[PDB]
Amino acid sequence: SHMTAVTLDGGWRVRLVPGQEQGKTYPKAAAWLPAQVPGAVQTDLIAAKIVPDPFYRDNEGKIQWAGLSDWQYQTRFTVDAATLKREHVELVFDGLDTFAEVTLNGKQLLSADNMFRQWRVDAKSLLKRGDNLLEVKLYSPIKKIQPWLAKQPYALPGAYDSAFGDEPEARHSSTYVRKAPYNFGWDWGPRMVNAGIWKDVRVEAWDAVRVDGLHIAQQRVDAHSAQVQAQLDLQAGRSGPVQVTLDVLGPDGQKVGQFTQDAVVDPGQNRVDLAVRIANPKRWFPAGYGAQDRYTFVASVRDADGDSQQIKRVTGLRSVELRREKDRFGKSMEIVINGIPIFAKGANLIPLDAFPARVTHERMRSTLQDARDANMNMLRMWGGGHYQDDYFYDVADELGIMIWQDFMFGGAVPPYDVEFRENTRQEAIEQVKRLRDHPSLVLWCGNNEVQTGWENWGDRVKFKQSVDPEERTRIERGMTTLFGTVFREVVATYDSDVPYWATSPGTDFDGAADQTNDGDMHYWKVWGGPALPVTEYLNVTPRFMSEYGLQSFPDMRTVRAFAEPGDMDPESPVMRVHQKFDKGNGNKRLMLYIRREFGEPKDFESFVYLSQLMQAEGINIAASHLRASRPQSMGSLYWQLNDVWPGASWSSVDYYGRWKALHYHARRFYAPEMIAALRNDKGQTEVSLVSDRTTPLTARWRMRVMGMDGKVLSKREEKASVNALSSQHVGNFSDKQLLGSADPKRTYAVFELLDGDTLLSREVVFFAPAKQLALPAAKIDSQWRADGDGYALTLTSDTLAREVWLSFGDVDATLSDNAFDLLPGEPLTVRVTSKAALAQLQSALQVRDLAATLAGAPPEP
Amino acid sequence: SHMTAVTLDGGWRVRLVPGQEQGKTYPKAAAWLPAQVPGAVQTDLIAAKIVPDPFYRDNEGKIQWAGLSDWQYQTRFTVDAATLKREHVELVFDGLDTFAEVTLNGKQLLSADNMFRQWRVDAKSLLKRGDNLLEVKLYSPIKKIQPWLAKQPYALPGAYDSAFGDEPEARHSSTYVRKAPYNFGWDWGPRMVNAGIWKDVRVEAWDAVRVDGLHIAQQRVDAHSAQVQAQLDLQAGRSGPVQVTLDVLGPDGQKVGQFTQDAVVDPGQNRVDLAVRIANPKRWFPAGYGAQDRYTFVASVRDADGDSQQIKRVTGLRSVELRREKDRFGKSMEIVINGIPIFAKGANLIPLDAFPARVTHERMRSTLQDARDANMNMLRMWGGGHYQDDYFYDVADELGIMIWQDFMFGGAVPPYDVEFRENTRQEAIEQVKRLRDHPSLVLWCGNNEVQTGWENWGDRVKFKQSVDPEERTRIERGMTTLFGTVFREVVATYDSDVPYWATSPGTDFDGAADQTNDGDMHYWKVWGGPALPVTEYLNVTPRFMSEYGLQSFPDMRTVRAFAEPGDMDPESPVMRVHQKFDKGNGNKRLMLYIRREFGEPKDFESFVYLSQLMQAEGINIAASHLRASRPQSMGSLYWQLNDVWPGASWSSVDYYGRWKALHYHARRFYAPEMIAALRNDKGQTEVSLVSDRTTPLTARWRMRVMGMDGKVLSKREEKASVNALSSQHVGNFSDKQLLGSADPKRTYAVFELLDGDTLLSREVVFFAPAKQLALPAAKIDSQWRADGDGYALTLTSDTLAREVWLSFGDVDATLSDNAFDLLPGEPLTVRVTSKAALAQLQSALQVRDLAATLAGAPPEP
Ligand SMILES: OC[C@H]1O[C@@H](O)[C@@H](O)[C@@H](O)[C@@H]1O
Ligand SMILES: OC[C@H]1O[C@@H](O)[C@@H](O)[C@@H](O)[C@@H]1O
Ligand SMILES: OC[C@H]1O[C@@H](O)[C@@H](O)[C@@H](O)[C@@H]1O
Repeated sequence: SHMTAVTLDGGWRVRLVPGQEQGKTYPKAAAWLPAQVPGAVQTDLIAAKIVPDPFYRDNEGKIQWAGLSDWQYQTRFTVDAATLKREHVELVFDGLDTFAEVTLNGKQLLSADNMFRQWRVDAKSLLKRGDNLLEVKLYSPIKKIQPWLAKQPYALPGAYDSAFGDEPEARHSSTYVRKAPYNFGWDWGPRMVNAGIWKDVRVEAWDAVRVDGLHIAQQRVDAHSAQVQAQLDLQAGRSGPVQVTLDVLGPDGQKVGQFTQDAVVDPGQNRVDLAVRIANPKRWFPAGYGAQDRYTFVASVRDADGDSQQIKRVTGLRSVELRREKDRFGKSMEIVINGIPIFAKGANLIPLDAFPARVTHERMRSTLQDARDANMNMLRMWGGGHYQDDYFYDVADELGIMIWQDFMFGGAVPPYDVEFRENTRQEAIEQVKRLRDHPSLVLWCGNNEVQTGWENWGDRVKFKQSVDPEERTRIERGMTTLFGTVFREVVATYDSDVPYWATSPGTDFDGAADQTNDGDMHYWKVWGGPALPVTEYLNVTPRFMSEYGLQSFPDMRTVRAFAEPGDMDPESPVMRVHQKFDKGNGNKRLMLYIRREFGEPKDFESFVYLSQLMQAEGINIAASHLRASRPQSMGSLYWQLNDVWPGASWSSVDYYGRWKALHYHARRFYAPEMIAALRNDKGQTEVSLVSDRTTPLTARWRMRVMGMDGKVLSKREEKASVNALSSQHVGNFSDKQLLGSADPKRTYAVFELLDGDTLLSREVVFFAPAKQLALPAAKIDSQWRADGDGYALTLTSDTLAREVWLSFGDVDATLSDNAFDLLPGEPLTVRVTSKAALAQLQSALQVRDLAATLAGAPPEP
Repeated sequence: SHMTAVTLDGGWRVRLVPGQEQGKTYPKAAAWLPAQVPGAVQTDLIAAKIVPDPFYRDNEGKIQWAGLSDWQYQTRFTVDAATLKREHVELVFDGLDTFAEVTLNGKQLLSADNMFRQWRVDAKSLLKRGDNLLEVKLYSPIKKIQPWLAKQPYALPGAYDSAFGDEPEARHSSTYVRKAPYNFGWDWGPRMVNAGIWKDVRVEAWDAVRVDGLHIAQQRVDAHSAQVQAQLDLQAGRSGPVQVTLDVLGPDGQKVGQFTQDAVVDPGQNRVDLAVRIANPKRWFPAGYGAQDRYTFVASVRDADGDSQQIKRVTGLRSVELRREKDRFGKSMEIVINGIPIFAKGANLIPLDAFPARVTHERMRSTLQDARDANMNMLRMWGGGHYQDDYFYDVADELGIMIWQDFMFGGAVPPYDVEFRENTRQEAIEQVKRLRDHPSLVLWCGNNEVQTGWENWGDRVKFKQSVDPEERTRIERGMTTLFGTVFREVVATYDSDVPYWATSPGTDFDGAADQTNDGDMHYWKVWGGPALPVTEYLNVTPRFMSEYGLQSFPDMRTVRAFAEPGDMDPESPVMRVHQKFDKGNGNKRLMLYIRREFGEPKDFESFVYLSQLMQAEGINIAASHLRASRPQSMGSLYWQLNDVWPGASWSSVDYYGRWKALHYHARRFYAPEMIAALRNDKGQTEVSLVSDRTTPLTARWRMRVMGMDGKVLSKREEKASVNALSSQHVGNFSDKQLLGSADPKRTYAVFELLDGDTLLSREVVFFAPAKQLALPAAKIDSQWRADGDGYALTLTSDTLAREVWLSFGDVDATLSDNAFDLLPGEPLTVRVTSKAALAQLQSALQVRDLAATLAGAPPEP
């Protein structure tokens, strides 16, 4: 009979395992309370109003006890006679976080110890007709591991200390458990050591054959043909004939062809492979390089009892090559898609929430749409988080956002015992199997920063030199095996047509990590470490930059969402709670960078804005430099894209999906055709024309040197033929070739790139820190007009207006552009999209600019 | 038209590359001399009488200059107009040893740097009609590498020093080149740093499609069914239709089924898979566990231009599992074939000649037949040699000799550069692809002794502690990547159904190497190191013993083959050359073990015989112990099986295929049903019954304690039901439960295992070293009788006669048994096979026994 699958998302309740100190302290949690599946006991507590929202003000501490406690889930469910007559009946847990003991009708069913693994167990023996009682006990990873850890000769160098002191310093349990690293707190997120059934639970029943998977293995793909192999993986309880039918539909939906294969399956696993050749394929390309065409593979399996079953895969035909060849700059690192070398433009992706089980499809999609809108073509799913929901990868496929997929290791030195290795191997197999058919997934990576940490971080270096050399060898061997062998083999076996990368940053264990002439780099000498000036970005040029960034505050709307009017000061206890860099004392670093460029902010609202400008302009410099240095560099992924929480971070989009100034800048410096004018610390401005086109660009570029009084000092226009997929230097100007005798504090330069009379890109360059400039007081005129859905807002400034920031108080609105420069007498129109009426928008409109913000600023302390 | 292939095995000639010092010194080599291909310039020189046979007496040194020289090969070959019309014309080199520069008609063709790789190159442009000149220059690996090595901060720990001083001590070039390690000399072989085109060269021409391989991929195999996939690999120059037919024949030649697959191929590589399911397969079993049944898969390809091509594979269906499970003794290591745990019985296989290109098919077959006849089921092809000829593996398949296949790394610490790694990777891919379809190949192993050397050998320990810790990490990472990742992936990708083993001995990088409770072991505390007594074998019991051994001299006939009557003294200049252990003082180690048991040999012939008895009895102890210890141990592979040259070694069969006493003993202690009676150094004799049967054994076993005067002291017989695949201890007897009051120097014990009225196995036990025994003067009678081809020779001794050795001077004859014990009045018949006449065999017959040999012995020094 038809394979049946019933989800158990009803009647769940949860309570503290009896006998714990937390039970006495929180008696409401000692009693049964409603529970959501999927969910977390933390959010169950919040929903039952037992604890306040941990995101709000300084409530974070008030929920910490939950992650130190043991929890007991319970649900009852009924199984009908047809289901119990079936030859196979199983319970499936897609996600247990993390140390779980499951009982069914009072006897043992399952032991689970990996947040990222699927657990299938034969339940038929233990099930009864009518009412069944399913219980799931979850144990605090901290409470379970710490007693063991305290007796060990050493604790492995881990991640972050507990700000609440419930784990010893430098003795982190997080290292020893397969659980999302960021749960234990990070320098942009709260400590939420979640416990929960955080994925679906199912009762599944089948008779002759269970279809366990379909994988469209791409053997070779080019313009002329695609040769693939549909691989059906079939679990059979008894030997017998099956017949497989395969329909292939193209991007439009028409049948591409039909294929059939008879086979005899035997008890256990069986693979039935069907070869498919697609002439002149409509291939899948990343964003900006074509369409995101996808084919649909539909397999039908009829078993020995005449029962038919369907399984579908929506996949994209594409070749992927990680090209590493020797050249002038050492050894390249290029993502090549369909024979096209793609300069990776994007950012690092972290979880969308501190509580991942409640993340909506809406937010998953808008996060990717954000990336697409800022002209990105790649996101790196950073290894300190969790593997995303299926739907996330679906939208990624659809939008053409390539995914650099870390396995979920975030920097901690892993233990080298076999059991941890084999536990992790099975995790890798299941995730690779689940995600491999997504065309957007173009690279697997073993971890984030483990090697570079081992080699470059003070604590790692001291540790590895403190232990006996033979113990050091055991530890290093464990890492090399896990990240060099185990993960590589899983990918080579199950997702063979995409490359693997031992560690980010690194050279795939060829040599040392974080090199400038081989592999990728995480550059944090700006912001972190010595905290060098942002112009130092111009002196660093790796073959691929996979991390770098600057911090900023979220939107004013987001600030008011977690803070009250009395809290509006970066040094307030509430703002410090929401600043997680450098043990809560992050503002000092943030203020270092703000003051450098803009001096001392007049008020809290100016502080937030200036913090965002600091971040935006700093990253603008680096990204433009990287792109302009092609083919020396071939990748820019800034830290970070998104937030898990309302608070200060390196994101360009905050927790509520609100664009910072950086994200608006990102669209520009990631634009397919871009002009880069970068003035370094020697007073030299290098101008480059960047084109990601696969065709030549017949361009013109202008250069105008302006007094801040409106007078033009010089005007220049030149022709340029930019090659496809390239960067061309068109000029290099000293300060004195530009200003001559003119005062650098009172002069600026405008750079424009054109195609015919269409302005493709523009950059405004200054010759002194903004705080020293004599910026003009701008009179900005604004006109409104309905335009389709929302409104067209036209801004016109009489003078130069730097970094114009539009906002509307608590009236929600999106803009097609923001944080832009207005040039004298040149009107700019931006699309306002809002549920609000025009009159409301007009009344609520606020127009901020750099000159007005700096005006009246107090001195630096 | 049909693919054509012309082998270039004719007109080859070779000479010193002009401009070398050797050209002046060896002018005969400066001028052209005939060259055989395949071959080596060394054997070319010998054939041209430029140097004498290096195997004979002490001539080894006279050919050393060849390995320090550069050589120029040349051959002419004709190409007709028809071959030049072809769409593709390529030259293929199956074996270049090693650093090769190839030119064709004076133009650059190929650079090669790996003895074990196949080189295919597009030659069509460079060819002309009529005579073509192919030139191959080969460069001495020593001459090429040493100048570079001399400038490096360190030399990697390698292999053996040069006895001729043409490489600095502990600075070996051999580590840095992919070349058979034993070529550079070993402790059982001469230094023959061969240069040569040592495998075939072909000109191949084809049009539409070239068949590049056929692989019968075994997906799952059991009693009920075998599911396989014939994988046809096709290189195409242009897109077009192909047609594939597959015929499958069962073990006698029956049609089991026929299959077809049409496809369109595209430029480059193409995969055509045909699924095949064989109901109730006749599976391949190793020797002693069933038949060696094989199926023949015959594939035919017809392309788009009407060209038909055929490829055949002879393969055996078998499941293979390396089972490692936790038990009382740690973690097991057992080879499981078709669900049957096989106790591995065998030895380590090394190259069959110092010049591998001249090895005959006959010698390949007799070596494996040697193994089969001595009741072995596995040979380990040791990593210091070379991957064998195809024919060797065919015979292995046929005879049921499992092959433990080392990759050809012999112990040296490899360099960690990418270039060496990728060169080695392609080597691994080609060798695995070449050998994977042989059912006898049941395990791949990364190397011999690299890890255990690094951890336990004094020089390695000092070296690794001598470099900066970061440099140590680089070297270790290179090893772990090469042996843990690269080889593993190659095996997992191309030969998925057989296990991989990082290093021998080791725990597959799970932990340290050479453990007693995990993985396999090379035990050399006996013979090597402290040179402990052979009874220490009874105190060492690893989960798998993959190396152990004792040295001995070859047959007297073989000795006379390399030495003259004046050379017959272990300390003579010739015999020292032929002793390669411990540089020049190997004789001291050998005499230590001989003197321990037998005192001082009276003459050279007694020395050879006693050296062989020492070896045979010593290995008997260990091998019997290991088998009797099941399931603690599950493997016995003694070092070594064979020789590369006439001389002293740890072999049981010498260079001319002549059995030592050890091989005759091997047949007995590897027998499927065996009785082990082992007396330890504490005066305790443990008796065990060993059965490799897959069915119960209803046995009786006897024990008799005898005076050397012939009187019986006691007689005992017991019933026993021995379980399948097991060992059963049936007794443990003190010296005093056996002898009571009797003098241990004048009494012995006989242990026998019977099934019904058939004697399966016997062991004779003594209670004191042989030199201290009062063995009786044996009068041994001999009777001859014709039977078909050879003769039946019946031996009858009036008293106990120990270790009787039959020989016939220089008259060649083989024996069905030798080196046996004769019991008083009990006749033994051995079959003599010889071309000789009866009268001459009778005249030439020499019969030696232990007592007569010890009689007249001089005192020890
Ligand atoms: O190592 C410093 C940076 O490294 C990244 O991988 C992230 O962990 C960031 O949150 C962090 O600021
Ligand atoms: O090949 C890598 C390098 O190391 C050794 O092999 C030497 O032969 C060098 O000539 C070579 O350049
Ligand atoms: O190292 C001692 C032994 O190790 C083995 O691997 C072989 O190389 C033997 O020739 C040698 O006697």
